[PDB]
Amino acid sequence: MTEYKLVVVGAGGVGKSALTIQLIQNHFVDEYDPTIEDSYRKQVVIDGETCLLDILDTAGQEEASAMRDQYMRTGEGFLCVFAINNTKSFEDIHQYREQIKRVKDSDDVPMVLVGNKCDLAARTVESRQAQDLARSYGIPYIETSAKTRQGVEDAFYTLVREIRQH
Amino acid sequence: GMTEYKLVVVGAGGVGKSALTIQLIQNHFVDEYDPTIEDSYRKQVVIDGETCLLDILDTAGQEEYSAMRDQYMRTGEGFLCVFAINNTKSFEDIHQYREQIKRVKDSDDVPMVLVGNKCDLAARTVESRQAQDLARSYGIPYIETSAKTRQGVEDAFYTLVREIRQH
Amino acid sequence: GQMRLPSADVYRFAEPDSEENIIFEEGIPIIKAGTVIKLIERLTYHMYADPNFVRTFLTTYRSFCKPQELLSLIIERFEIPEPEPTEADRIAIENGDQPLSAELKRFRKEYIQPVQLRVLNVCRHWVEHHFYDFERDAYLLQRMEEFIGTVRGKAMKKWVESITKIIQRKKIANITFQSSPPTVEWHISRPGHIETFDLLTLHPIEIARQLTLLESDLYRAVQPSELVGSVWTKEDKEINSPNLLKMIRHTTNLTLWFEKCIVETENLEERVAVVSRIIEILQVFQELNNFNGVLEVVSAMNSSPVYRLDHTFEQIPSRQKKILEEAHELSEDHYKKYLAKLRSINPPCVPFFGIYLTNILKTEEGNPEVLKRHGKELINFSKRRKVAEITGEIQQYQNQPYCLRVESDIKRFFENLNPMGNSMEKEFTDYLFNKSLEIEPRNPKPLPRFPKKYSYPLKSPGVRPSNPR
Ligand SMILES: Nc1nc2c(ncn2[C@@H]2O[C@H](COP(=O)(O)OP(=O)(O)NP(=O)(O)O)[C@@H](O)[C@H]2O)c(=O)[nH]1
Ligand SMILES: C[C@@H](Nc1nc(Nc2ccc(F)c(Cl)c2)nc2ccccc12)C1CC1
Ligand SMILES: [Mg+2]
Ligand code: NA
Repeated sequence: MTEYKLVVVGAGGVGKSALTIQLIQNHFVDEYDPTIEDSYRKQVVIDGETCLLDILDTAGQEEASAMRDQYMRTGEGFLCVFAINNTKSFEDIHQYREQIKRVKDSDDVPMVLVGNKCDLAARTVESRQAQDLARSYGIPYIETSAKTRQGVEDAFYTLVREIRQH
Repeated sequence: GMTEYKLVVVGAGGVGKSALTIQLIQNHFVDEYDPTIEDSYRKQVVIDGETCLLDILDTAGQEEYSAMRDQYMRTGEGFLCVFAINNTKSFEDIHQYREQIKRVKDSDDVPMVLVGNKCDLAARTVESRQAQDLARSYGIPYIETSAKTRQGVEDAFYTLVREIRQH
Repeated sequence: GQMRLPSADVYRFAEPDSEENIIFEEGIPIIKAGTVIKLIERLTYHMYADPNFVRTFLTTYRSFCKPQELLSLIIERFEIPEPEPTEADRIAIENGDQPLSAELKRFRKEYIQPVQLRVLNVCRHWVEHHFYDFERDAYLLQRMEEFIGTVRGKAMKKWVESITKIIQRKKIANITFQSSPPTVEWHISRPGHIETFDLLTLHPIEIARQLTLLESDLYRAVQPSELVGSVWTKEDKEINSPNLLKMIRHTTNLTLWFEKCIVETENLEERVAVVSRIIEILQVFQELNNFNGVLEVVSAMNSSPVYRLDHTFEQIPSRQKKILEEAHELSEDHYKKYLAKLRSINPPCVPFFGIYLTNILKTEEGNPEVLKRHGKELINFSKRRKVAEITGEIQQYQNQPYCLRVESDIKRFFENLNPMGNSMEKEFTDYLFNKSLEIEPRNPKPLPRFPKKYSYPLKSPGVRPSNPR
């Protein structure tokens, strides 16, 4: 069993915790309880290989913004999450991307761009704009809903594949 | 090469039974243990000048899975029947453990030893003479052990191996 | 330069590390032993977060610190004094200017705010995942509500208001799937006809499915509070470990029911059909990764009454002997193959709990509570980490639900199974063994013949599922 250290990052309220708990427990969390730092484990077979995912669920609130280096050092791959009905969260993505690159001193960190809350009709970030950003980073873009499960396994397991091929 | 003996520890739960094998298998002189470690229950020993390998099954903590006892016992060639010297009920349980072992092994003469275990400083309620009389009525040895000083621990296991060798 | 710290005289968590108060294992450090003050300092450390440590500590701390004392210590940790103005600040103020307060601002940003946030994260995890401390001590809950509800200042405000609400919700206290569950399967017994339900009349696929849902629910209900301190083995085990004991007693009852179904079928041909059906149920248990169910069957087949039925075993088809043999081999060599298989499958699964219980008990019995160093007694934290590695493995398999539909009548049938009736254990297991002797006597006694007891067809419908439109 190979162990993979995944970290979920992004602005406050975009659904990092709901995405993680949907993956772990198959349950959608309706409450908005701001995270400080949580961790989860999941044994799962991906492409015929059993592994153990360690998932770090991080704080999006700006009051915690000075405490990120410590978790970025440990992570192998990062889900960079924004909400497709929140343009500011999409603009915040590049700050996370650049901080991860600085901390890990690398241009080539496994990442996936995630546009969450795709169950909501009132979109303000178009798929094309996010896809353009993902291409500029060399990473895939996956739209998800923590509410319906759409794309959730695809997002996490794509990140595993990118750590595996790194 | 060398003979391997499959030994099984049986007896009431909650009264320190697991200390017997832990103290045997332990780094005798460092009080530390990881039971999850592959062969934390195998030990090469020299008994009367003959080297052998002890494989010890102690399912301590699974006592409530009473319908698994037959299966666990079936794996054994010799048995340590353990009670606590400050728990009369665990001593009264011994008769039924022995009867169950005889049925599982389909033999009236299964190698076994009676072990009286001192697991704390609470007052003894089973006197030596009571347990000696019980062991003699069964035709088996009696060994008393301390769960804290390692006294009697090697004697309990080596005596059982001699019972197997002399069966 | 490193930040200066409060004087250790006014703030106890600023004492320097030494071998008299903390010992590390040989890239965050791993603690082998320490004083409770040093453990709490590292639990809420300003340089890094340690979510594993938070779970380990909150799962195991009651063996070295009472809940009331833990709360006092983390409140003490939270209340960090701010440094005095520096010489440069002093000179600015003397000239009527605003000081830069560079060192004060850095100490707030890099010491106080991370430590305080990490104290709140301990409180949050304590309330969310270890709430039993507060259910069992109402005064402890009052103190936690009071502490959280009086934290001032806007940096912590979002988490203070959130934790307040989480506490109130916990005081008065839904699944979505990738696919639809398969259709419920029926054999001789038809829906609603609970009076005909039995081993051979329910569909073997649906027996395995409904027992798996029941055994999964029982597995998932066991909390760490039922395990730490080996409390399921002690005199108050019924009070402290009720979900664990309910789970084990279900497993014992099903094993005994399998045994009773076998030996009360006196006709040889019918008994062969009973044993074959139980092995088919075992096959579906294996397909479902219900290892508890697998071993319920293995235990029944290795019991004294069943194991000796050579005339029955001789007629079991070779492919079914192979299935049973493979399942039996999971337990051999101290569960070597079971452990490897559990670590390779794709959950959901139902683990066998017994190995976890033995390993927790032996870890607690085989390691000392304290380590003595330089005349001091340090809490042996490596021992608690080993226990929490086991409870963490247990919890990891508790997350994933089965995509199977409940059948309320079949569920109730297996919930109410009571093979022993009013009999005590010894009387009942002697009865089973005497039945075994009756139906297949010890050689050289001749094998008797017995009349059939089942009026319905014995042919199995098999264990491959069907799918109409
Ligand atoms: N409709 C919809 N709501 C969602 C989705 N994901 C999250 N939410 C909602 O958005 C809110 C915030 O979700 P949460 O998971 O707490 O977000 P977060 O990014 O972890 N916040 P923080 O950074 O403070 O920890 C919650 O009310 C949650 O139910 C989604 O996919 N669809
Ligand atoms: C694979 C199984 N092996 C064996 N089983 C049995 N007997 C038995 C088993 C199942 C039954 F249903 C009935 Cl009726 C009887 N006897 C044996 C005798 C010698 C060697 C192996 C034996 C073990 C899991 C039990
Ligand atoms: Mg969150
Ligand atoms: Na007594």
